[PDB]
Amino acid sequence: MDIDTYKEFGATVELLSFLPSDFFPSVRDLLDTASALYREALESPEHCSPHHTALRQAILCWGELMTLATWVGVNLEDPASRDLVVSYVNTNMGLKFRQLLWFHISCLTFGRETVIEYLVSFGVWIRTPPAYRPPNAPILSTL
Amino acid sequence: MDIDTYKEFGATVELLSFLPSDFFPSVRDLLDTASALYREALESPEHCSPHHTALRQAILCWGELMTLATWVGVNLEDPASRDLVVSYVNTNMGLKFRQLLWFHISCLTFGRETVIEYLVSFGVWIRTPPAYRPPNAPILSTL
Amino acid sequence: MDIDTYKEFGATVELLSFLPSDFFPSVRDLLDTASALYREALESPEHCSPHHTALRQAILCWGELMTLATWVGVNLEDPASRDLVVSYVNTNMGLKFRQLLWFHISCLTFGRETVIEYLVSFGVWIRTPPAYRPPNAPILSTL
Amino acid sequence: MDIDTYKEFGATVELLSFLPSDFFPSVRDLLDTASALYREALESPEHCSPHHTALRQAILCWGELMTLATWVGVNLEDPASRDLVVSYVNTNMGLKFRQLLWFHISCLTFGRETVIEYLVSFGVWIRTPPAYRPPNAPILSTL
Ligand SMILES: COCCOCCOCCOc1ccc(C(C)(C)CC(C)(C)C)cc1
Ligand SMILES: COCCOCCOCCOc1ccc(C(C)(C)CC(C)(C)C)cc1
Ligand SMILES: COCCOCCOCCOc1ccc(C(C)(C)CC(C)(C)C)cc1
Ligand SMILES: COCCOCCOCCOc1ccc(C(C)(C)CC(C)(C)C)cc1
Repeated sequence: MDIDTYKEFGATVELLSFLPSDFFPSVRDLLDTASALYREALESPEHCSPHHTALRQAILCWGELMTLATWVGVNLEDPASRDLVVSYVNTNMGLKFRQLLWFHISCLTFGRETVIEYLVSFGVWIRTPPAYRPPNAPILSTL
Repeated sequence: MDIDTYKEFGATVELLSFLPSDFFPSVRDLLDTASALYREALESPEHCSPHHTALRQAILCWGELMTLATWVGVNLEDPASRDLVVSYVNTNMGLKFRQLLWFHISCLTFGRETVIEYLVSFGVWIRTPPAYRPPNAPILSTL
Repeated sequence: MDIDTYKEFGATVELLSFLPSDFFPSVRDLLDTASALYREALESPEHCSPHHTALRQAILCWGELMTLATWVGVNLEDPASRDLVVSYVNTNMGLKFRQLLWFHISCLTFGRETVIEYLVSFGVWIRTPPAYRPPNAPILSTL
Repeated sequence: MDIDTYKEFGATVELLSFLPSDFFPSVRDLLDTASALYREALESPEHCSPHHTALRQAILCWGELMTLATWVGVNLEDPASRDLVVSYVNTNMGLKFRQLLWFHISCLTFGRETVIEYLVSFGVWIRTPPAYRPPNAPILSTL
């Protein structure tokens, strides 16, 4: 159906395509962040925000993927295929999951405008080669 | 996070357990309906509704699962494990995907109130013993 | 019953496990700090603050646990069981005790707002990658 | 440090020594009384009273000591030392726990004035030799 996860929020896969893989914390770290910061709201019966909605749905998807991984580890006889499926799930799907968790948590924290400006500036920085860009990337922080 | 995907909309996993698993249409049929009725609103850059948001996220998760299934069919050589994984994905995960797609499409089309009343009425129907269970099961309609 | 030591102050065990366990100072350091800064108020006959009340109760519980440890050392003869009990007490009970002492001392000193924001920021920091977080760890300061 | 559990409220360990140790009910009975009368206030996120603030901490200390007792029963293999530890806990630390529970539940149910007057009157009654001691001891009541 050609749907973009972030077009509804004012971003675009081509905008977050620049952030590397080493930019996103682990899935456990991002889930702990989401819990400690917005658990009372995600477990709430209210439409608190589209970010909350999408974040709930993504957490449910990841839970079902973990269920799949456990089922595989328990029900597959071939260790090669089992490990291959589990590694695919974790690495590749969690890359997208981390991307989405980061986007939504960071937006809820800072602001849509702030996050999009950070994305533009980080793209400017990461497109520039090292010989002509500063060595320290831009930084989004509450400190 | 103990999150319920229907609590922000007014239902629960216990109110939708009134409906059996063989009740929900196919993922093919539900995606056909979703396209035909809300393609231009799901592809839109707007929080048209929390239902639209959740439905976008669910469709994206299902697309990622289909990608996983194709990747499995390609890479995994063990036919037993390949078929096991594909069948688990489809049957199990698509069961929940059908529940979610049904809930959101039906709500968008008819009303949260109508869908909850339909759930309680279908519970009445399916609990009624067959000797007094009418054959004309409840059904959602606009007419 | 289901009582949380912190939800009357505006925190949570989840929000204090958001920081590492190797972050919290030793029980002796925290007791020295408590003495130095608030001895006259903890020994005072006044509800100076809920923080003072909770800190009094915690210090008394830790004193009773140390009494238990000495009683074990002098009565129990099996060195295995003796050392095992003392180690359990110290490690496990002191983790919680020093989390609580840290929370309450730091609150009395800086502010509930400051301490909660510090928890959030330090967790996000220690979870963020180095190349994209500030390089210096956060720290509370009255200076 | 030298902290008194009761001078913050208007009593002392000496004013409570008028009551014998045989006087205090079981920890089970006092926790039942608490769960009956102030459960929804001890489980609340509010500084309802210093009495609640202290009773929460005491209940948590007791829970941790019960956890220690179970951990000992499991991880120890010298029943002599195991029983020594459990008995010491339940008797020695239980006496203080039930003193504190009595004091707080009473000052919450009746009041500081009533409880202190009761302590003084019971001291009179119990210092009075038996030959001149009425049987109608002072008994806290709202009737
Ligand atoms: C195997 O299923 C048994 C019945 O499960 C019903 C449980 O009720 C909650 C299910 O709700 C959902 C629906 C969809 C989903 C997501 C969005 C994760 C989609 C999926 C199943 C395609 C991964 C998660 C939970
Ligand atoms: C393999 O990594 C590629 C990097 O990402 C490229 C762009 O991907 C777009 C991200 O889109 C999605 C799609 C689905 C999801 C959900 C929420 C369904 C979660 C997932 C990945 C666990 C299935 C998240 C982001
Ligand atoms: C063995 O009993 C001797 C009687 O001693 C009573 C006077 O000592 C002070 C009592 O005050 C208390 C009350 C409670 C406590 C805490 C809160 C630490 C609870 C406990 C006893 C469960 C560890 C500590 C001291
Ligand atoms: C190994 O410990 C794990 C860390 O657990 C952190 C969460 O702890 C939940 C209980 O919290 C507390 C905190 C303090 C306390 C007091 C103050 C009573 C002191 C103690 C730990 C000496 C009993 C009791 C329970």
